[PDB]
Amino acid sequence: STEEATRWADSFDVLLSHKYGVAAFRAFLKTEFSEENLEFWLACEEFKKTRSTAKLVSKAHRIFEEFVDVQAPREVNIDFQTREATRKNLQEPSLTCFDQAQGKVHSLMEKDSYPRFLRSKMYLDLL
Ligand SMILES: [Cl-]
Repeated sequence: STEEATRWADSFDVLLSHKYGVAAFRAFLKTEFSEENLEFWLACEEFKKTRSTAKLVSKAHRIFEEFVDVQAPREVNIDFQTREATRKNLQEPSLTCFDQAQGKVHSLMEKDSYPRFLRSKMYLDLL
């Protein structure tokens, strides 16, 4: 458990592979008002498990509308070109629809929030 918390510092992707790692990071992001980045990333991970093509289409539109589109309530601050590439992808949705956008939010978290998380009292109190 102390060992596991230490493991989260191996890399951002290692943190993300642990349910308690995700929960802890989620809580931290709420304190910096950026948890939408992780919510979007996790939604994309769930999206990639979709088998049904009808569900794929409806779920792609919901995720796009929530996080990516103009006026998204949980808009992620990815670059405008990636947003428009994503909008084009959504004209014929597939399992790769969000790859570029997910990649950008992953990078934002790995480079900005994750290093800050590892210096937080929230994390350090777990040893
Ligand atoms: Cl990714």
